[PDB]
Amino acid sequence: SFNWGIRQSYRHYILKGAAGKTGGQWATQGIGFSGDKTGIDGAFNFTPGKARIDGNSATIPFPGFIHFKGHDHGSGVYLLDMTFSDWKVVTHGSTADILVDYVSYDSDMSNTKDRGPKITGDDVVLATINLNTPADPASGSIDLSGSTTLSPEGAKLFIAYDVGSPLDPTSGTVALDG
Ligand code: HEM
Repeated sequence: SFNWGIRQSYRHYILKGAAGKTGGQWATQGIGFSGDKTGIDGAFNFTPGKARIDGNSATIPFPGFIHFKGHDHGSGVYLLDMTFSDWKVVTHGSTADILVDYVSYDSDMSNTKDRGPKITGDDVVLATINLNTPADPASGSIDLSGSTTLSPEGAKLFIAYDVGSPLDPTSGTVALDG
């Protein structure tokens, strides 16, 4: 199991912040959750698929999606509507990239009637793990614990955060068999 809470302050925003006061929620398929929902130890739980090895680089898939919603301001439409699927982690020695397919919508955070334009991204790097131990695919297992920073492409997706902002730390050792 690979564990990551994306960002604690983002999960607090969806459930208790300005998104949470206007219909904020999340839903998952294939992915669990453990810990405090708006807390530091809270993390989504990703189950690995069959890994793919290219030398010293493992690409580990994790099936399922995470769907965040919020900001119903009475128009019948969720103005925040953010789906994260096709989770994969590609290791690059001492770092690992977290890859997603997203569907989201842009916003100026002012218009409470009109949903902004759809944005998608396929095989987009969302974050990079500075790994505690370097990833070796020849050992049969990869420890994914480490600290994370937000990518330039996820920073377009999350809007409010800077490029290279810290995200939630990761944990868990997964096997590569399936
Ligand atoms: C009309 C719609 C929206 C309004 C009025 C709005 C307003 C706000 C407000 C008041 C905050 C401050 C909350 C806080 O700091 O605790 C906030 C933060 C934030 N908003 Fe929005 N927002 C809207 C839509 C969106 C959308 C579509 C996104 C999608 C990317 C988004 C992403 C964020 C993020 C990431 C934060 C930072 C949360 C954190 O970690 O503390 N917002 N917004």
